[PDB]
Amino acid sequence: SMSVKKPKRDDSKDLALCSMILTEMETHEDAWPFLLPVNLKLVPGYKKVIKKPMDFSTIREKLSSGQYPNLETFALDVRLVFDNCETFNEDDSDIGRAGHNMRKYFEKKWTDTFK
Repeated sequence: SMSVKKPKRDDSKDLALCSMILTEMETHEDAWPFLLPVNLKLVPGYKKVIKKPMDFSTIREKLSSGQYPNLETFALDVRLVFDNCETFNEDDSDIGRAGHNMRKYFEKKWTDTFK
C-alpha cells in the first residue's frame, strides 16, 4: 500500500528472455500454423468466430516495439494463440495437435525460465 512495498523482483532480463522463448517457438517444427496471421479473406468463419486473432509474427512485432508492459501480458498473447487454435480446430487434426504440442512446449519453457 502507500509507502509499503514488497521486495523488488528483478525484471531487467525479462525482454531478452521472452525474445529467446519466442525464437524457440518460431523455430519449432510444429509452429507453421501460427507463424503469420490467419488470412481473414480466405478462411471462412475466422473473422466472426475468433474475436482476438493472434500469431507469432504479431507477438514478435509487439515485443520489438515496446507494446508489452510486462512478462504477463506477453504470456497472455502466447496463450491466446493456442486458445484460438482450440476454438477453431478439432483436437484430432494436424493443426489441433500442433496447437496442443506448442502450448506444452511453451508452458515448460515459461516455468523453467521464470518460476
